[PDB]
Amino acid sequence: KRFEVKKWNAVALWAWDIVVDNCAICRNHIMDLCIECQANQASATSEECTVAWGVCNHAFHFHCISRWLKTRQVCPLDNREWEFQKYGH
Amino acid sequence: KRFEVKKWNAVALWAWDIVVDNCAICRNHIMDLCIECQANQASATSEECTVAWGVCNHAFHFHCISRWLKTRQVCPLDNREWEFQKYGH
Amino acid sequence: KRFEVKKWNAVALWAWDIVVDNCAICRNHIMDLCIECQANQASATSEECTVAWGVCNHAFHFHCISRWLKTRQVCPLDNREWEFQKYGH
Amino acid sequence: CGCQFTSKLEGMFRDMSISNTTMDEFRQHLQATGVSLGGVDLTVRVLTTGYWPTQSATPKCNIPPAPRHAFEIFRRFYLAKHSGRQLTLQHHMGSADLNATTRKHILQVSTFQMTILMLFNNREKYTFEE
Amino acid sequence: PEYLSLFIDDKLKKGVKGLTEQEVETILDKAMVLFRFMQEKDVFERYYKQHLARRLLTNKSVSDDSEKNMISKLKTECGCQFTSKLEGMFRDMSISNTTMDEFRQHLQATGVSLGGVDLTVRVLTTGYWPTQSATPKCNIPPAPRHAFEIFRRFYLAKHSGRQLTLQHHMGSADLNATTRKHILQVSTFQMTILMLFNNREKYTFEE
Amino acid sequence: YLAKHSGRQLTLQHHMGSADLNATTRKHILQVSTFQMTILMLFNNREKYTFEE
Ligand SMILES: [Zn+2]
Ligand SMILES: [Zn+2]
Ligand SMILES: [Zn+2]
Ligand SMILES: [Zn+2]
Ligand SMILES: [Zn+2]
Ligand SMILES: [Zn+2]
Ligand SMILES: [Zn+2]
Ligand SMILES: [Zn+2]
Ligand SMILES: [Zn+2]
Repeated sequence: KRFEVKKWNAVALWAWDIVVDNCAICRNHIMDLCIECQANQASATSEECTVAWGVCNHAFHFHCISRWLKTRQVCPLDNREWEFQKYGH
Repeated sequence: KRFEVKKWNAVALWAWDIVVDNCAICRNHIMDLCIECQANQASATSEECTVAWGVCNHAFHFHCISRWLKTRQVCPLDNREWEFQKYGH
Repeated sequence: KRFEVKKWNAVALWAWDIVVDNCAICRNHIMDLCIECQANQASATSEECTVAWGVCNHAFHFHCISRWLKTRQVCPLDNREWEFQKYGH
Repeated sequence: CGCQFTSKLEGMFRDMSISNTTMDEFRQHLQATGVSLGGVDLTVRVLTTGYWPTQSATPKCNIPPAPRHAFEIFRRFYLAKHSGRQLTLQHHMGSADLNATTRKHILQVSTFQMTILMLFNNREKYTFEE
Repeated sequence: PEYLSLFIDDKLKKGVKGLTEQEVETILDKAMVLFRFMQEKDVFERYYKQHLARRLLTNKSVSDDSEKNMISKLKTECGCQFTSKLEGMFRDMSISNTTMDEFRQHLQATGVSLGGVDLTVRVLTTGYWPTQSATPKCNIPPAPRHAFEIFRRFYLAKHSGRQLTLQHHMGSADLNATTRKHILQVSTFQMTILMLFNNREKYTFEE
Repeated sequence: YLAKHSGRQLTLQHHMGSADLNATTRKHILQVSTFQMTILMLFNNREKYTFEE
C-alpha cells in the first residue's frame, strides 16, 4: 500500500451504570423528566430538571439526586461519595 | 456440515510465576539441580532434589524452598503462606 | 547458493524515552545547551554541560538532572530512582 | 482423618467454586464481546496444578476449527481478566456435546474423539495413517 | 479571563518563552498577582480546564514538573473549589497511561490483528474531561478498527463495568508513508479520508 | 517489539556479535563476527568484486 498506519493514539470514554433507558433513582429514563416533574411544560420555565453527573460517572436527573442528598449520600449504585462534576447530558 | 460442536466443557490449568527457565530462589532452572547440589550424580542416590509445589502454584526446587522454611516463610513471590501440595514436576 | 547463514547472534540496544528532539526536563534538545546555559561559549571553558544517562536509560542534560537531585529524585519519566551510569552522548 | 488432607480436599472444592465463577465470568465476556463465533456454548473450567493431579497437562494436539476458535477466545479473554496465569492446553479432561444430524441427535465426546471427528468432517474416508 | 488563560497556556506549553526557571517563577507570580485583581473566576477556570485538556491530550513531556507549581499556586489562590477536580483529571491521565500499559500487555499476550501494535490508547472519565460530545459516528480504517475492537474486548474482560464509546474528535496518529519513508501525522480527522484514498484513489466530496 | 514492549525503540549496529555461515566435498560451517556478513552476502549476490564495489 501507499499509506500505512503505524501508531494510533485514541482516547476511550466510559461510564459506570448510567442506564440511558432508566434513571436508577426514578426509573423513567435518563432524559424526559422525572417522577416529581411529570408534565414537561407545566410551570417549569425551560424545564430546570437536568441530568446530574458525579465523579463516579453515574447519571441521574438533578432532581433525582438532589432528594437523596438530605439523607445518606453514598451514590447507591456504588460506595463512592456522590459529587457534582457535570450538568447536562 | 454433518457434525457440529455445540457445547465444550474444557478445563484450563494455570500457574502463577513458576519460571521454568529459573528457580526464583536459586536462579538455575526449574530442573537440573540447585545451587547446593551442583554435580548431578556425586553422592545423591537418585538425586533426592525434586521440585516443590505449593498452594500458591509457585514452583522451586524442594531444596530451594526447604532452606527458606527456617526463617520467614511467606512465599517471597507473593503474600500467600507457602505449603507443600505436590512433589515432582 | 554457495554461502548460507544459519545462525545469527546480534545484540540489540534500546532506550526508554530519551527524546533526542527535546530534554524532558528543559525542552530544548538532547544536545545544544540547556535553559540555564543559553550561549554556547559565554564563560563555559569547553561547555561542561553534558548529557547524563541513568540506569533507567533516560537521557537529559547533566545540568537538567542536577537541579532535580535536590528535591525528590524519582526520574519523573518513570518510578525508577535516577542514577548516573554514563556521561556524554 | 483430622486436619492433614481434609483441608486440601476443601481447597480443591474451593477450586471447583472458583472454576464455576470463572465459567459465568467468561460467559459474560463472550456475551459482551466474544469475537470468536465458535463460542456458542462454553463450559470452560479453571483449576490449579497443586490441588488436582493434572501434572500430565501437556497433550499437544490440534483443536477442531470452531472449538479451536473457542479456545483462542478463552485464552485471550481470560488473560485480559488476570494477566498472571500460565494457560496450558490439554485434552485428557472434560467433555463436549456434538450436535449430529431423520432427526438431530446430539452426540457426546470426552475431548478424545473431537479431533478425529473434526478431521472426518473436513474429509471422510480416513485411516490410521491419516 | 480567556486571554489570561491563553497567555498562561502559551507560557506553560512553550518552554522557549521563559528559559531559566528563575524568570519563570517571577513571571508566574506576576501572572497570579494580575489574576488576583480579576473577577469572573468561573470562565477563567473553565478555559484553564479546556487548556489542560488541550495540552494533556496532545504531545506530552511539556514540563513534567511545572504542573505541581501550577496546582500549588491555584490552591493558594482559588482554594479547594476546582483544584481538587483539576488533580482528579490529572489522576485520570495517570489512569489513562496505566490503561495504555494494560492494552500494551494485552497485545503482548494476544494481539490477533497487526493493527494493535504500539496502541497509545487512553482512558478518561466523562465527568472530569468535557468530552460530552463523544458521539461522532464514523467509520474506522480496517487495521485501527480491529485494534479498537481488541482493546474494547480486553478492557471489558478486565473490569466488566464500563460502557466504552467511540469518538473521533481527540487524539492523533502517525501515518507511515513512502525516495524515502517519511511518516506523516493525522489527528484522527484525516484517517478515514486517507484510508478511503488507499482503498481507491480519485475521490471527491460526494465519495 | 512494537507489538509487545513498545516502551522503547531499537537501534541497529554491527560492531558486536557473531554468526555461523554454513558453507559447502563437505558442508563446513564458517564463522563471521558481524563484520564480514555484508561482504560475503554481496559476493553471494555477485562474485568478482573489488574495493570500489
Ligand atoms: Zn430519575
Ligand atoms: Zn424533576
Ligand atoms: Zn456512583
Ligand atoms: Zn532453585
Ligand atoms: Zn538440591
Ligand atoms: Zn506463592
Ligand atoms: Zn534539558
Ligand atoms: Zn547547562
Ligand atoms: Zn527513568
